[PDB]
Amino acid sequence: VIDIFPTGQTMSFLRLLHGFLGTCRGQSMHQVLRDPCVLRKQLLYGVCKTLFDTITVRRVAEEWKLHAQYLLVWSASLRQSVQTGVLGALRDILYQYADNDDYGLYVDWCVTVGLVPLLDVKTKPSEAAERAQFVRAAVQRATETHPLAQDLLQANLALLLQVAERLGAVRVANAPEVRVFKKVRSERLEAQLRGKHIRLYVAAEPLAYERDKLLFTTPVAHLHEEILRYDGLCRHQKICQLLNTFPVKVVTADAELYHLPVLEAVRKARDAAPFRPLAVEDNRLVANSFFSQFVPGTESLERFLTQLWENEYFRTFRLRRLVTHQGAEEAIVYSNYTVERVTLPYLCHILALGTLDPVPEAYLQLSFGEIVAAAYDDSKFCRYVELICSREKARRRQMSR
Amino acid sequence: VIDIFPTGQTMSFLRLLHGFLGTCRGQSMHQVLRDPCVLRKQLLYGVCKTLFDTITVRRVAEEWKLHAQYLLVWSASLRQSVQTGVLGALRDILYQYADNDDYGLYVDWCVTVGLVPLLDVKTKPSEAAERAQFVRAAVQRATETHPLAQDLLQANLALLLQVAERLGAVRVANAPEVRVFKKVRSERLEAQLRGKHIRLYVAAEPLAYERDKLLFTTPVAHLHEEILRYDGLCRHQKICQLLNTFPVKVVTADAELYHLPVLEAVRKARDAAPFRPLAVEDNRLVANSFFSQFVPGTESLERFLTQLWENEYFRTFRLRRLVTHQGAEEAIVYSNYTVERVTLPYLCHILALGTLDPVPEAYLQLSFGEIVAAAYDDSKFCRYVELICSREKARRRQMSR
Amino acid sequence: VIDIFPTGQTMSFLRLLHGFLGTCRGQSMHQVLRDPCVLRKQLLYGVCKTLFDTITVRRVAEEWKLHAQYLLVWSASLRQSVQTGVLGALRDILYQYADNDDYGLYVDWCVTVGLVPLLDVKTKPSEAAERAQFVRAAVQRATETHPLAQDLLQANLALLLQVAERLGAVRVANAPEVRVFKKVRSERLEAQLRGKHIRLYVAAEPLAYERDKLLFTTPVAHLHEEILRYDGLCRHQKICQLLNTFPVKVVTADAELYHLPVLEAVRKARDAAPFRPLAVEDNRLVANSFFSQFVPGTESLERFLTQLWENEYFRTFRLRRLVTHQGAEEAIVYSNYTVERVTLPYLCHILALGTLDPVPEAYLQLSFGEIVAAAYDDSKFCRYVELICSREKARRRQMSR
Repeated sequence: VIDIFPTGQTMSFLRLLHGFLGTCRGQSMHQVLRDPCVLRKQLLYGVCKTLFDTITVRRVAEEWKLHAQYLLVWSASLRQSVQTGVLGALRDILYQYADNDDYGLYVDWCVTVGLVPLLDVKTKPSEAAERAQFVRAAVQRATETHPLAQDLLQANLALLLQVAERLGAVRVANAPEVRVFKKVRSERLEAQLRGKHIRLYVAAEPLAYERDKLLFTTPVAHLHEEILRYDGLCRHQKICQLLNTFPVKVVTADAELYHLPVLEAVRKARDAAPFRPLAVEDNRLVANSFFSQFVPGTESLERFLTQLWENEYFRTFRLRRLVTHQGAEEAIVYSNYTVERVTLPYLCHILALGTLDPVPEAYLQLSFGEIVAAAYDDSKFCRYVELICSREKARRRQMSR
Repeated sequence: VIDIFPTGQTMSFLRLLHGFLGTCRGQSMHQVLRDPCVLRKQLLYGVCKTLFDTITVRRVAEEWKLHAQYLLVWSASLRQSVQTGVLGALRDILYQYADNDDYGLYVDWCVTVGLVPLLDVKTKPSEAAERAQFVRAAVQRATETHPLAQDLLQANLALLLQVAERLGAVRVANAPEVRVFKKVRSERLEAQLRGKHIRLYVAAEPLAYERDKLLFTTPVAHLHEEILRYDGLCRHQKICQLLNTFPVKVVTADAELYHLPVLEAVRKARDAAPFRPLAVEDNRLVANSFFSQFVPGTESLERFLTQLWENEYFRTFRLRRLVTHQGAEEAIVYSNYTVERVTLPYLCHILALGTLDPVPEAYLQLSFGEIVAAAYDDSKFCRYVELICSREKARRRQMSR
Repeated sequence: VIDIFPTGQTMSFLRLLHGFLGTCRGQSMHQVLRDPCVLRKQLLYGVCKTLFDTITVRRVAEEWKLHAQYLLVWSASLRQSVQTGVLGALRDILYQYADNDDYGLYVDWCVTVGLVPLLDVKTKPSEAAERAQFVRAAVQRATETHPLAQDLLQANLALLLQVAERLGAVRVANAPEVRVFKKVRSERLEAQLRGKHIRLYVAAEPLAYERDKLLFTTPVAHLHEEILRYDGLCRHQKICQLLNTFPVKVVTADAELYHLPVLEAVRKARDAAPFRPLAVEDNRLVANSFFSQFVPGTESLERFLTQLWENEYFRTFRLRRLVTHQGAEEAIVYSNYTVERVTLPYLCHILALGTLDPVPEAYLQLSFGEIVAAAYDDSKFCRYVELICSREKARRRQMSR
């Protein structure tokens, strides 16, 4: 019966992720793993590895028989026509079907609260017949560049129609009236939406120890109070600089000033902040006075909050850095650990489970075009073109003896 | 029913991207991916790779038969005449047809809000017949430099007439009365213009959780409040330097001065800002005074906003830096990730879909002229000129035995 | 109906590009791409590449037949006599006909407003017949140095007369009464001059979103307000330094001084600024005073404005630097991207369209004399002198067998 999401803490706990109250140079550190189009490369790798693994020698050696140093240039002229060849059919199936947002809300939820919901849809034949037509008409970029790619997609059309039925059916809801429950009697984690039950899953499940009170193992609750402290100091600092701009104080008992010359500027400055004194009547009116010129030091703990965000996200998820000479930081890529830790559990319970593989760390950095070649070296076709180019060179080598 | 675009937040939230209120050394960091003529090189690559993949051996080996170390200099003398030879036809069809502005408004929207609208046109035969004449008259630069380029364009004229029908028909609107729409009943994101519905799409869709309230997952909303804070301190800076220029204050109860000598300057400076005192009448007139010369520290947070913009855009879109010795920064190129994350969603929903490929990172920095050579090495014609120059050297080698 | 150019913002917004109000060490950064004689080298390359591409083997092999280690020195002795040979005909046709100012006005407009106008002219036979005589009499520097260059110009005289019909016919108008036009009813971008319509084009088209209000995507409006702020602080600094020169202030109730000795100098300095006190009559004359020795720190933000200019132009147009040991900056050349971004749209809408090519990076820094050699390596004549000097050495090699 205990609420989790729409309470006095958890709404602000999501508002601190974007720029509402505080911002330092480490709020962008969340963005480097909030990015989509890493799931695109991972599912592309996990579909092409299966796509290059259900072929025998008999289908492809007949192409060498119909192909009649000569037996080594034949490899790349089949590799290049299958590099772009399957990729043209692999690009257009993704961008017409894969929503960019759906990975973003999950990683915006899982690092923040840990209780990410998800939605399902009922599949009428109109919703699936357009997809069945598009996967059939995806042969057209496998026509002119490669005579083999149509047969390869004809062989492996099962996974291609399999991926087209989950990936556009699940949605992490950006709905207004959504909340997750905490049940107290036979305790469970159920989710509600519009007054109806709905699937959720735990990955960062809270630490229920006190009655009517929760603890969160999320990365943001470690620095929630400090990133609130930064705003509680920033608005303090701007209210502290504000009330002592008038240079002479005494106790008794728009933006046009760039455009205009200074003789109007100094004239307007005296009347834009008039001389208002400060006084309180007394009976025995003897005063003794002091003065406090003051600011609070905002520079001294922003370089603490930046090395809180940056030295927190490099400890939760272990993001790899690419540093050059004189220590200059460059763009930040996934490691082999964080792809398995945040993209793969999104793959094993939100998307199609049980066929795909996590991409290595170096292959995530490469080009969108070169990843199919990088999986082609890791697949069987390199070890089939070497076997064919060795057996046929032996058969046409032994004719001299 | 919820307005998104023409509200009190979103208008200034676009105005901050240009120089209205704040500017640091990182407002140009948005410019290095705001720039057009990267879409030009990417669509050039994505049309020329397909341009060099629909050719058999028989069309080009007869050119060697009519060509009668002799078989290696023939490669470059066909490569150079097809380097410029297709490019002269490929250059003039873009610059007469491709609008430079159409990419810039999209990236001016997508990093800022995420809800970019786009327009269409109805194609009368006058709108397309000039294009059908120009794609035919684009053969004139394929005439004198290369006899094969006319045949190659005659083969691949289908893609060339395909690219000339979408790319000049779509427009991201800089219209005055336009807005994006948020529906509350059976929630959807539609778009309105001139009192008419119009296509839009999401790439950075807002995470709507609170009623009548939006949260924007754009890169600008992370630093919107800080770049407003910089103006809220800069006008404080100039209002606080201004009102204490007169050097002796006491309580009681144009630009011609460069040209003219100091004998007139110091005479004019006393009367350009006269001595105006400050006083309030009292009944028991005992005063105790203080003084604070003051400035706000406008230096110490500009090198925070610069390292906010530069360390935000290097985490959203992961831009590649080119650094030299003594760490000196040079020009900033696209990476292999940002081309796929910005240009390809622009390529797969605004322009011709599903045939082109993302250009690699090193091929985007390269020259406009040699990129056809760089895709020519990645095409089939290198592996056809090597096959021809090896089979014919074998046929005219075995005559000695 | 909305005026854009002669309004209260856009006039000073063009005055700020030269030195009227503000200047730092980065206003010269605009000059390094404002300069002409890059258009000269680019059109020289784009004309000589076409000049060395309309020749077959039969025309030039007869010169070897009339030429009777001997077959390698013949390459340079034809390369040198065509290096200076066509260039002497190529130098005299440019500098008599190519106006230097026509490029600089465009780049002075396009980085600033984006709406650059251009003019035309009706061509009487007197305007073109003198040019037809000069291109015919340009054979005189192709006479004594080379017997081939007259035949080459006789072949490619079509492009030589084609460059002379547009390049001296277009003008970017530095006319007094000119304005760009923004229509609100059936909106378009037209241009007016002298009460007549005139061609313009968009390259940096404005962001029309608010009624009767414009936004500019130009590089200058990002730093227009900052370079106005610098003047608003500089004249503040000189009005604040100069009104407190007299050293003893109290409240009550030409340049000849280098030449002349100091006993006249101290005598003149007292009467050049006489002792003028400051006083206001009071009724209850109790005064309490303070003193404000003050300057504003004009040093600390000039090194912010110059790294706004330099780190803005290195993100708009991505200029290459040439740095040496101990980080010393040298001269700044065009990038291999900025030639395509600024000179090439000037080439495709202001000058002769659709034949020329953008010059590479390192070929733009290189000398004016050897760029014809650098394109001669890139043309067919290197691959024809190698073919002739190998086929004829084979023909006079096989006489021994």
